[PDB]
Amino acid sequence: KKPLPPTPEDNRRSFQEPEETLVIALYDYQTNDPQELALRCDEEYYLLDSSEIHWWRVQDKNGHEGYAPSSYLVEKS
Repeated sequence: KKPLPPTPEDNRRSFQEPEETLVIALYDYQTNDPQELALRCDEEYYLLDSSEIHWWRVQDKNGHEGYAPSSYLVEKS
């Protein structure tokens, strides 16, 4: 139905992470589905359910309800 697409190779270190539920996930994920707002690479993640080892869920603060995946995401702390 919908596997995981290819991703960029820029992962290196972390950044901050003192926030509460919000984090970062600096990754340029490509996505147009209005259910999962794509991802740029800035502090725009909130929940991020790790339940899925590839398709998480998140609710940014500006209703940017994206669903950051695991491959296009891996930059926090």
